[PDB]
Amino acid sequence: ERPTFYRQELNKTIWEVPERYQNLSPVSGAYGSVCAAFDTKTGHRVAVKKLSRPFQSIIHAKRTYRELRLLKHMKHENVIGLLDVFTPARSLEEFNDVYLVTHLMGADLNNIVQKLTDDHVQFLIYQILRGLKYIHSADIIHRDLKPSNLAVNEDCELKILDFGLARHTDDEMTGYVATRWYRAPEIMLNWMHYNQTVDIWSVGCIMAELLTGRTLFPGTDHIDQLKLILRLVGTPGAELLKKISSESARNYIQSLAQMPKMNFANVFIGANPLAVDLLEKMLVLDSDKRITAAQALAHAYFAQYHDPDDEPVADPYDQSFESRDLLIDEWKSLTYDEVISFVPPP
Ligand SMILES: NC(=S)c1cccs1
Ligand SMILES: [Cl-]
Ligand SMILES: [Cl-]
Ligand SMILES: [Cl-]
Ligand SMILES: [Cl-]
Ligand SMILES: [Cl-]
Ligand SMILES: [Cl-]
Ligand SMILES: [Mg+2]
Repeated sequence: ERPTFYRQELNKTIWEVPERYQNLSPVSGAYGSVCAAFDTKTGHRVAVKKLSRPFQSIIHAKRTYRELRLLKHMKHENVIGLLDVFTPARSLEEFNDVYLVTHLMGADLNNIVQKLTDDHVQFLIYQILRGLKYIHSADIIHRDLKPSNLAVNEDCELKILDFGLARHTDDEMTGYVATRWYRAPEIMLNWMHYNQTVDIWSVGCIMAELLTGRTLFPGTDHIDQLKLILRLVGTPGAELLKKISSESARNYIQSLAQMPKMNFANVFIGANPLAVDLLEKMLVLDSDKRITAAQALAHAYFAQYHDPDDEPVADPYDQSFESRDLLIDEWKSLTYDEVISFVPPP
């Protein structure tokens, strides 16, 4: 049966939500227009997001469908999942607003990055790689792993956030900005068609920062950041240069004086030698040669947490819709079907 809804004025608009959600209070806009609430059916504090103008254009309608498909698929301890999705509409004809419910995040990794022991670094990076093995097993690329997208609780337990939101703009990536400091060079500079290996570069940047307390590559712009990267890992050899499909980018790279890879034990002074070894296998310029998430879970650095019988993979994820061309009302009807078919977790 359909639940009873009630109305309240929040975040410049009228929110209409099922009675089970009580004590709504606005909560930053990085993940949308969000309120905290108490869910009386489950006893959890939750985040309720009301989508802004979900079906105003073809691009917005497809983005709404993409976010709902991604959140409905993710079922893993180290990844954000969907607790509920609802609309006050009683038919497709009156369908206009979409609301998403997730666990309420308290702190992200920025706040922690506290005096972190090496045991803390082992456990946090282990959980990121466990979640990433699951994400990559469904042929999803995260593209934006960074400390503000990692939720952490009091017991050091971690979840990965940021799925199905708007692609980052050119201006968001300009200058001295954390949204670019964790990006792999081949996607920062559009060297080539990228793949899931970009996410392992991001994990290496995060792990270095937990070990030192400092941003690894805090570039003041794209070019300054590339110079910091190449000083640490060395300039590319002929094998990688061949793979840079952009003739323009390949030509700029060759204008730079050649530099050897640095000694990571002298960069990360005093760190666990096993941590140094793992960083050298993540922060490889040629993405073909980076360690994978599944391979990294078996690295000796994680020996006290690794359990190959408790590192699950995902059900298959059909993303054929991504190459499909549809009208606004066809994306809207697809979204409506996914709202009404949702089944809550056990
Ligand atoms: N798309 C993401 S990650 C979220 C929606 C509502 C809360 S988080
Ligand atoms: Cl209810
Ligand atoms: Cl969750
Ligand atoms: Cl509606
Ligand atoms: Cl960040
Ligand atoms: Cl798949
Ligand atoms: Cl699917
Ligand atoms: Mg993002």
